Amino acid sequence: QVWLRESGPGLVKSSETLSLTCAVSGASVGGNYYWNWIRQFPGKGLEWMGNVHGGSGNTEYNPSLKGRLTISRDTSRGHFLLHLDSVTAADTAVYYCSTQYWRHTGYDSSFFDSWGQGALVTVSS
Amino acid sequence: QVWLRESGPGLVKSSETLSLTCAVSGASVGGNYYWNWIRQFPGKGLEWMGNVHGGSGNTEYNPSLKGRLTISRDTSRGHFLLHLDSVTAADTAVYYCSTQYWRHTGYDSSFFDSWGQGALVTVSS
Amino acid sequence: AVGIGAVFLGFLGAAGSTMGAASMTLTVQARNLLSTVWGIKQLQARVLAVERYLRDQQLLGIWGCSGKLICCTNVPWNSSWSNRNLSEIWDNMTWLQWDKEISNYTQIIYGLLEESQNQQEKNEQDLLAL
Amino acid sequence: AVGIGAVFLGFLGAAGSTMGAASMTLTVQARNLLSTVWGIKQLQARVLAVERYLRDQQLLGIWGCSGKLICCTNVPWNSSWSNRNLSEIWDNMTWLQWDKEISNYTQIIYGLLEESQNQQEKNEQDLLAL
Amino acid sequence: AENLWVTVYYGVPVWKDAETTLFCASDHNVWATHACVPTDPNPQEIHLENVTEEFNMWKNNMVEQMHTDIISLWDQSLKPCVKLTPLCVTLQCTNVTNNITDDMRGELKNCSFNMTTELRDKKQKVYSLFYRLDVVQIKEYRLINCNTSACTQACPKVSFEPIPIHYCAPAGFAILKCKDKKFNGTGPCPSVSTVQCTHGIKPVVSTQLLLNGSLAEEEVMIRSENITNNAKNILVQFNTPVQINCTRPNNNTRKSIRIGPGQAFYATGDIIGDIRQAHCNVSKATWNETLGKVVKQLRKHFGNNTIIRFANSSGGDLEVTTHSFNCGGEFFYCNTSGLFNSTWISNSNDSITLPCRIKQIINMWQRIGQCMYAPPIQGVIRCVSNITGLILTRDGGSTNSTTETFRPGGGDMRDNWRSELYKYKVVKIEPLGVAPTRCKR
Amino acid sequence: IRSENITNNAKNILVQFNTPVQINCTRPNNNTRKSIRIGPGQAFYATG
Ligand SMILES: *[C@@H]1O[C@H](CO)[C@@H](O[C@@H]2O[C@H](CO)[C@@H](O[C@@H]3O[C@H](CO)[C@@H](O)[C@H](O[C@H]4O[C@H](CO)[C@@H](O)[C@H](O)[C@@H]4O[C@H]4O[C@H](CO)[C@@H](O)[C@H](O)[C@@H]4O)[C@@H]3O)[C@H](O)[C@H]2NC(C)=O)[C@H](O)[C@H]1NC(C)=O
Ligand SMILES: *[C@@H]1O[C@H](CO)[C@@H](O[C@@H]2O[C@H](CO)[C@@H](O)[C@H](O)[C@H]2NC(C)=O)[C@H](O)[C@H]1NC(C)=O
Ligand SMILES: *[C@@H]1O[C@H](CO)[C@@H](O[C@@H]2O[C@H](CO)[C@@H](O)[C@H](O)[C@H]2NC(C)=O)[C@H](O)[C@H]1NC(C)=O
Ligand SMILES: *[C@@H]1O[C@H](CO)[C@@H](O[C@@H]2O[C@H](CO)[C@@H](O)[C@H](O)[C@H]2NC(C)=O)[C@H](O)[C@H]1NC(C)=O
Ligand SMILES: *[C@@H]1O[C@H](CO)[C@@H](O[C@@H]2O[C@H](CO)[C@@H](O)[C@H](O)[C@H]2NC(C)=O)[C@H](O)[C@H]1NC(C)=O
Ligand SMILES: *[C@@H]1O[C@H](CO)[C@@H](O[C@@H]2O[C@H](CO)[C@@H](O)[C@H](O)[C@H]2NC(C)=O)[C@H](O)[C@H]1NC(C)=O
Ligand SMILES: *[C@@H]1O[C@H](CO)[C@@H](O[C@@H]2O[C@H](CO)[C@@H](O)[C@H](O)[C@H]2NC(C)=O)[C@H](O)[C@H]1NC(C)=O
Ligand SMILES: *[C@@H]1O[C@H](CO)[C@@H](O[C@@H]2O[C@H](CO)[C@@H](O)[C@H](O)[C@H]2NC(C)=O)[C@H](O)[C@H]1NC(C)=O
Ligand SMILES: *[C@@H]1O[C@H](CO)[C@@H](O[C@@H]2O[C@H](CO)[C@@H](O)[C@H](O)[C@H]2NC(C)=O)[C@H](O)[C@H]1NC(C)=O
Ligand SMILES: *[C@@H]1O[C@H](CO)[C@@H](O[C@@H]2O[C@H](CO)[C@@H](O)[C@H](O)[C@H]2NC(C)=O)[C@H](O)[C@H]1NC(C)=O
Ligand SMILES: *[C@@H]1O[C@H](CO)[C@@H](O[C@@H]2O[C@H](CO)[C@@H](O)[C@H](O)[C@H]2NC(C)=O)[C@H](O)[C@H]1NC(C)=O
Ligand SMILES: *[C@@H]1O[C@H](CO)[C@@H](O)[C@H](O)[C@H]1NC(C)=O
Ligand SMILES: *[C@@H]1O[C@H](CO)[C@@H](O)[C@H](O)[C@H]1NC(C)=O
Ligand SMILES: *[C@@H]1O[C@H](CO)[C@@H](O)[C@H](O)[C@H]1NC(C)=O
Ligand SMILES: *[C@@H]1O[C@H](CO)[C@@H](O)[C@H](O)[C@H]1NC(C)=O
Ligand SMILES: *[C@@H]1O[C@H](CO)[C@@H](O)[C@H](O)[C@H]1NC(C)=O
Ligand SMILES: *[C@@H]1O[C@H](CO)[C@@H](O)[C@H](O)[C@H]1NC(C)=O
Ligand SMILES: *[C@@H]1O[C@H](CO)[C@@H](O)[C@H](O)[C@H]1NC(C)=O
Repeated sequence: QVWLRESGPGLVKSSETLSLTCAVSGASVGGNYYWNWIRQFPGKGLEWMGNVHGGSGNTEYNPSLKGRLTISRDTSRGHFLLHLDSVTAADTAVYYCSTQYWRHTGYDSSFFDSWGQGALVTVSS
Repeated sequence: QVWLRESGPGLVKSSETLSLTCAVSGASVGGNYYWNWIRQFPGKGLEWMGNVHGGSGNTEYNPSLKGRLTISRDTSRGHFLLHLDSVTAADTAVYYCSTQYWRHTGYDSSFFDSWGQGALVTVSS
Repeated sequence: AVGIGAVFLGFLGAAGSTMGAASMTLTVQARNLLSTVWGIKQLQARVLAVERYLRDQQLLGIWGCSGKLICCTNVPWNSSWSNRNLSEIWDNMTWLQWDKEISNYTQIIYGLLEESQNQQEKNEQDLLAL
Repeated sequence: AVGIGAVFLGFLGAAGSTMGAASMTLTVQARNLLSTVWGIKQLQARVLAVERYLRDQQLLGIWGCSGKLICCTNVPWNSSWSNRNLSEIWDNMTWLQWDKEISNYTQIIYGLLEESQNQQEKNEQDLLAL
Repeated sequence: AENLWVTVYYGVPVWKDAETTLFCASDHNVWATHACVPTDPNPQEIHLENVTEEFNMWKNNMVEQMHTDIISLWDQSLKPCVKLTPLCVTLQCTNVTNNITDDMRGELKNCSFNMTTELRDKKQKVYSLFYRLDVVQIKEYRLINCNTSACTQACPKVSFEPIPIHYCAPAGFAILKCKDKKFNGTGPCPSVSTVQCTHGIKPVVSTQLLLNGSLAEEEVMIRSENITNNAKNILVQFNTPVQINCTRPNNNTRKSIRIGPGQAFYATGDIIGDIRQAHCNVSKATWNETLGKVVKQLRKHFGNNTIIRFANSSGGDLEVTTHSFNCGGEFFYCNTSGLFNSTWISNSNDSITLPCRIKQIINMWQRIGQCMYAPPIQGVIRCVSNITGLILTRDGGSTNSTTETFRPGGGDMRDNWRSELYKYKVVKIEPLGVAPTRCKR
Repeated sequence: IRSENITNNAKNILVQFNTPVQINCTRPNNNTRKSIRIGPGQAFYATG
């Protein structure tokens, strides 16, 4: 089982850069995994923000968050970081880091899903 | 086949140091080859100047040019350089870099000789 | 007689050349070292060829020269083994002659190399301990 | 009973000494590992001796300690495997006792070593890509 | 705090018990040393200090390997030899009654028969001398083995003399030898060495007595898998040998009969002079002293006040009931009844003579369907040998009595090998090892 | 149904059933065996 834990500051001033970390336990960040960053606004639905591939390093971002969202990996420390520039009051939300993958153990195959507890980030001056 | 190309400045002032380069293509400078520097004065016969062994690095110079002629190799860049100090008006000539070697491939042995097009160097203030 | 190049690409073409000239074609010799009345002979030949190569590789690896064709080590050259200069060895002699001359003092060099490699490994471990 | 030196140059002379003392004579043991009713037995013996040595060499090379007799790695020592201190292991025990004590937890360390070596190779390639 | 990491060491001196196949080392023989590797002039032995090993003679695997190799060599040596298929013909036998004593009366038969020749349409009339143990009545007799299987004749050039053999293990394996004296073949041995391989072991084949063996360096040694159980044979090793002199004094004569193209059968022509039985001599005082030592050592395991009886064999085949051996090519079977006949209670130049018989049709190992016809030897034969142990068995042993009776045993030849390979074992090295250390890659 | 070249008549056709068909074979004669010794340790088993 892959365990994901979110961390970062609880408050970020407006127009600053929000930095978040997600630490992975039980699996290697450099493996053939996709790590996805999603957020949920208060009293609203979820909104996928982006994701990164552990092996090649290619990153795919939502068009709405393009130009301000960055996702990076760290295999030596075994965690992946997220940066969001020019955060405004509308960016207050609960952020989650998740991953989905097929495990093909010889004869058998199984779909595995993992999410983190999530971290609440409030943007205000 | 071994290809040799000469290069260097077309004019050198009197009493300066003439520097010439010969680049080798199709063979390794570090192999068991002898690289020879020769010159031809205008309207006169040839005159061998010097040579160097690619492997050991021993250099043999003409007694007349001794004390002012240097020949060096460069395996990483695959070319050999020539330096002549205190060049005078009598040193104007066409310089050539050549190499002769026996190639014993299995049953058959052959003699190969390669010359460069040559570079004209004029010495004058 | 001087100022002539020689290049060889045969199996043992450089056997008659000098040590310096012959030291440029080690790989061509390296390739070939591995590869009812007749089948048993073939099997014995295969087994012997494997055994000799494995012994040579083990001996090379014990000295720390594993995976190298020209590996120089830290053991100094004792003057009692030979007294010639490098000019008269690498440009005036052949590998066969050198082997015929130096076959007497091989095991001592082998043991010294083994001991030096072991000491170097222990020193490296001690340095990495910090 | 204290302040006495012991040195062994036999095949298995250091079998009865402590781990620290016995770790200084690895090469002497390393040398020996390779070398009609009776000929077949000899052939089978030779084949088995070659196979075991090749298996050991492959296992050593997979972990990244190829061509080395002492090689420490990046894998931390899990406290569940053992709880003694270095003073009571390298100066109060023999290799046979240690092997008898640790034989239950051998494969996990091997798998961790292989995975760590693969990750290190991938990281080295990524670093050299730049 | 600890900050320890795994470290790999190659070449660690660690070994484990294992089973493997050993090969020859040795300096016309049935035990072919031609395909056996030469032995080094100076064997190397490395004593291991402060090393105590576990040993068990009764579960050694080298004994089975030695038995299998001995049987294989014996079978191989007999392949290129004459097959005595024509010999299964009706015989006409009479009694040999000239210059015969009162004990050899009727022990020999003068048998005439018809035989083939080199030409396949001609026959010859021949005669021979046979032992009574070889012929069975059908005035007409036939060989005993004819209704079981036809079987070969031993080639007259291969010698049955034992030759020492050393059994050496492959690379990656080691032979551990227990140098501790007074070791009874089971348990922890504290004094140990590693040997290149074993010493010379003569494959001497005999029953009820161990001949030309190895002597204990301290005293008489008694060994048994479970001494409490009476179904396990007891092995006795003497610390000093007892000389025994065996002889066949008949002056035999050998003749050759051509039974085909390049095929000859060796028959006994006639006996020149007197006819007397073969016999063995053993000293009396030496035997009494040896039995005194044996009973003294036996009293340790069976109480210090018991009565120790030595008696005759129980019964069965002639091979197991009698001390059977071969001396100079002739197969002797002898009656060791005057030796194990005495009783011991807790508290000069004469000798014992065993009279005994010779046989020619041999079923060497405990098998059925394969013989070995020993050609006759010419002239008187005599040999001298050592006795260096016994194979005993405790009859009964119930608590109803306060006395112990021991009888000679044998039959199984593995026990002959077990008396020599009791201080050896084979192990395999495991150089790889993992330890905790401080250095980090 | 399998065949290397079904168009050619020289190639056999292999048929594999999806279910088996039971077949019961029997020899009902009560035979007797007798051994005749034809040599040393050699017997021939005839029908008595
Ligand atoms: C325990 O050990 C002792 C000693 O260690 C053993 O006693 C020795 O036994 C050997 C073998 O019997 C004996 O050596 C023989 O001595 C005879 C008398 O000198 C020799 O005649 C005989 O040679 C013949 O046999 C050889 C094959 O073994 C032939 O190669 C040789 O040519 C001889 O054969 C010729 O002669 C015969 C008869 O005329 C003829 O048929 C042949 O065709 C050929 O022409 C052996 O050398 C020793 O002398 C004994 N030692 C002592 C001190 O007596 C004892 O046997 C061992 N115990 C057991 C149970 O094995
Ligand atoms: C075994 O029997 C044979 C044949 O009966 C004996 O050979 C004969 O010996 C007598 C001498 O008494 C000769 O006159 C005959 O000519 C012999 N017969 C042949 C066919 O040669 C032989 O002596 C007997 N041997 C013994 C030990 O009794
Ligand atoms: C060897 O063979 C001969 C014949 O080839 C045997 O002599 C015959 O014996 C039978 C007895 O069954 C008689 O009926 C014949 O009349 C005999 N023939 C002759 C020509 O005498 C002889 O007995 C055989 N020898 C032995 C020892 O059995
Ligand atoms: C019977 O035993 C005696 C004594 O144990 C043996 O004689 C010894 O033989 C060895 C041969 O290596 C000599 O080194 C000893 O010196 C001998 N001892 C004496 C007291 O002389 C004799 O060899 C044995 N017999 C056989 C056939 O092995
Ligand atoms: C040695 O032999 C004795 C005698 O057989 C063994 O003791 C017997 O063990 C069996 C096993 O259940 C019992 O049924 C018998 O009643 C026992 N008999 C006596 C007299 O004790 C003994 O176990 C054997 N030793 C070993 C180590 O196996
Ligand atoms: C075994 O012992 C007996 C005596 O019990 C020996 O018999 C004597 O042998 C000699 C031979 O030199 C004769 O001179 C005597 O006449 C024999 N005496 C008797 C009473 O028979 C016999 O020789 C011994 N055999 C061996 C092989 O030692
Ligand atoms: C067995 O034979 C040996 C040798 O034939 C006997 O030893 C000889 O004994 C006589 C009589 O005491 C001595 O004169 C000789 O010097 C001895 N020879 C040797 C080489 O020791 C031995 O006594 C015989 N044993 C028996 C029981 O008969
Ligand atoms: C051990 O000794 C006993 C008695 O001394 C032997 O028993 C004799 O056996 C023979 C058969 O060969 C009989 O004819 C005798 O009548 C028996 N004697 C008695 C008193 O009954 C026994 O045979 C001997 N053992 C061996 C193996 O020979
Ligand atoms: C082994 O030797 C003993 C001792 O002589 C034999 O016992 C004798 O056997 C005969 C029968 O052949 C009896 O007449 C004697 O009375 C027995 N002697 C004693 C003292 O009882 C024994 O028979 C021999 N073994 C064999 C198989 O014959
Ligand atoms: C299957 O078999 C048919 C019949 O033989 C093959 O067709 C023949 O091919 C040969 C080859 O030249 C011709 O000569 C015949 O005239 C053909 N006969 C017919 C009826 O077409 C066909 O080629 C075979 N299939 C394969 C794949 O080889
Ligand atoms: C095969 O089928 C036949 C019937 O067609 C069987 O014949 C019968 O066998 C039984 C045996 O129990 C007899 O009682 C009947 O009288 C037989 N009838 C006839 C008409 O022969 C035959 O037994 C079968 N055999 C097998 C091996 O199944
Ligand atoms: C001998 O070994 C034992 C344990 O195997 C050890 O306790 C003892 O100290 C050793 N002897 C010496 C002199 O080191
Ligand atoms: C031969 O002698 C034995 C023993 O004396 C006897 O049993 C047998 O009947 C004799 N056979 C003859 C005289 O044919
Ligand atoms: C051969 O004959 C003997 C004696 O007649 C007998 O004991 C034996 O059993 C026979 N062999 C077989 C195989 O029956
Ligand atoms: C003798 O054998 C017994 C078998 O139970 C064993 O317990 C004992 O240790 C042995 N003797 C020695 C000195 O090892
Ligand atoms: C046996 O007989 C032969 C032939 O007569 C003779 O040469 C030999 O000496 C005899 N054997 C003995 C021990 O006398
Ligand atoms: C057995 O010993 C007794 C002693 O009581 C003796 O009388 C008898 O003759 C002996 N038997 C043999 C066969 O030696
Ligand atoms: C065959 O005959 C034997 C001998 O009478 C008998 O025991 C057996 O039962 C018969 N077989 C059947 C099938 O009845």
